[PDB]
Amino acid sequence: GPMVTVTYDPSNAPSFQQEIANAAQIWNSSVRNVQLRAGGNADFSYYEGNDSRGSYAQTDGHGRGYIFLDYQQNQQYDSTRVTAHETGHVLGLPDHYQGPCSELMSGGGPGPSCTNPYPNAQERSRVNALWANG
Amino acid sequence: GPMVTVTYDPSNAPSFQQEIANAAQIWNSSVRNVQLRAGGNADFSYYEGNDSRGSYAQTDGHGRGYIFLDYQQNQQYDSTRVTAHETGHVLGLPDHYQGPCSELMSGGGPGPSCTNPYPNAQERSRVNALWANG
Amino acid sequence: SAHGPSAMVFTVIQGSGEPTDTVLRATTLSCAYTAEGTHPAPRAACDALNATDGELNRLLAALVCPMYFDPVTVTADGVLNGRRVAWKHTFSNTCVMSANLNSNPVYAF
Amino acid sequence: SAHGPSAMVFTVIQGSGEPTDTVLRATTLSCAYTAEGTHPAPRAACDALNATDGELNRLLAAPDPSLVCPMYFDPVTVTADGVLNGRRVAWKHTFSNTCVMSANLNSNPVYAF
Ligand SMILES: [Zn+2]
Ligand SMILES: [Zn+2]
Repeated sequence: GPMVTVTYDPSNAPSFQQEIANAAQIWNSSVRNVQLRAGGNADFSYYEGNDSRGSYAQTDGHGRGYIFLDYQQNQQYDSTRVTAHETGHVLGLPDHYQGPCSELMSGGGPGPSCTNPYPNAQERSRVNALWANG
Repeated sequence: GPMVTVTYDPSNAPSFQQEIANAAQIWNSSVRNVQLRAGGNADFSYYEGNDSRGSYAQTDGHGRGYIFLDYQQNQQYDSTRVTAHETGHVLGLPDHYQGPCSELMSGGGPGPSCTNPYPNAQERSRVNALWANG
Repeated sequence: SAHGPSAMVFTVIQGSGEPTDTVLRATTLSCAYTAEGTHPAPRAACDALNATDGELNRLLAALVCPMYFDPVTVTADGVLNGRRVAWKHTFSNTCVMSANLNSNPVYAF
Repeated sequence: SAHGPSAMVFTVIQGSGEPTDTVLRATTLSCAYTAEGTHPAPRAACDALNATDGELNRLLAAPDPSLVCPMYFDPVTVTADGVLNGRRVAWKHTFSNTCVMSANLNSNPVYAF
C-alpha cells in the first residue's frame, strides 16, 4: 500500500481527460510509496489554455500546486509524455533537459520525436525515496 | 563629391576582409553625400568573434562606433548582406525587421535564404539626406 | 538617439508586481541582425520595441472601461540598445491595461 | 524547493554596473517543458539554473580553489533578471576583476555565453 494518496482535480482540463488518466496510471504502476487519485478538494489541479511558454507546473514538489497544459504544445509534442512529465514535478522530480528520451524528466529536451511517457529506474527510485515517510 | 568621408578600421576582423570590402563598395556606389575610407585612425571599427546574439552594431548612427561580426551567423546567413546591413546602421539607418529581402535594413527578418546586399532607393536617399548637412 | 542590440524579458503579473505575485505570462525577445526569442511574433515585437526610441513609457498610447479594482503590472528587463534597463507600470485593471497598450506587438504574447 | 517556469535575461557588464556601462555580452533563456532561448547551450544552462534552487548566489557556491587571481581592480558585473520558478527576480554581482569572475563562476553553464 502507499504511504500517501495524493488527490488531483482534472475538471479544469476537459480537453486532456485521457492524458491525465494515462499519467496517473503510468505513475501508480511505476511507484509504490505514493498513489494518485482523482477527486474534488484536491491537493493539486490541472488547467488548460494557451500560453506562449507552453505547458508547465507551479508546485512545492510534494503533491501541492497546479499543472497547466497548453493547446499548441500538446499538438506538437506527445500529450501523455507532457502530462506524465509535469505530474513528475508535483511528485518532486526536477527537470534534466540534457537527459535522453528514456528519461521522462528530460521533457522536451530530446525533441518532439520523443514519445516515451514512463519514468526510468532512477526516477522511480527518487520518487519512492521522497514519499517514503509521507 | 561627398560632404563627409568616414574612416573604418577592418584590422580586428581578418576573417571578413572580403565582405568588409564588398560592403564599402556597395555603399560608396549607392550614396554620394558620404564615402567610406579603407582605413587609418578610424571613426568606426569592425570586430569578429562569437556572440550568442550574433552580429550587431553599437553606433551613434553618424559614422562613429563599431560592428561585431559573429562566426556561426555568417556561415548560416550571407556574410556580405550581414556586413552591408550593419554598415547601414553606422550610416544612420534603423532596422525594419518586418521588411522584405529588397529592404537591406530588414536584416535577418526575411530569413537565411535572403542574399540581397544592396539598399533600395528609399534606404539610399535617407542615407544621402542624413549626410547632406551632417 | 543610440543604436545597439537588445535582449529582453517581458512579463504580465497578477497585482502590484510584488515578489510573491503570480506571473500571468512571460516571454523573451532578442533583436540584432535577426529578430528572435520565445515571442510569438519577434519581427513585429522588435520593430515595436525600437519605435519607443529607448523610452519604454512610449509603449502606452491612449472602448469605455468599467471601474473595478484588480491591479496588473507589465514589466520589461534586460538590454535595450546595448544598455541595461528595468521598467514596470501598474494598471488598476486589465481593461485599462488593454486600452493603454492598444495591441502593441511587444505585449502580444 | 518551489518549481515553476523560467524566462530570464543574463548579462555581463564592464564595470560596477552603472547605467552608462558597456554590456559586453547578453543572452536569453527559457525553461518550461522545453529548454530554449538565445543561449548557445540551453539544456545545460537550464539544468545549471535549476541547481541553484532559487538562490542565484549559489552560481558562486563552487569557485576555482587553485586559480590564483591578481588583487587589482577592473570591475565586472553579472546580472540575472526575469522569471525564475514562476516568480519575478533581479540579481547582480560585481567582481574585483575578470579573473575573480572566471574563478568564482568556474565555467557555470549559465554564463557560458
Ligand atoms: Zn540591424
Ligand atoms: Zn519539466
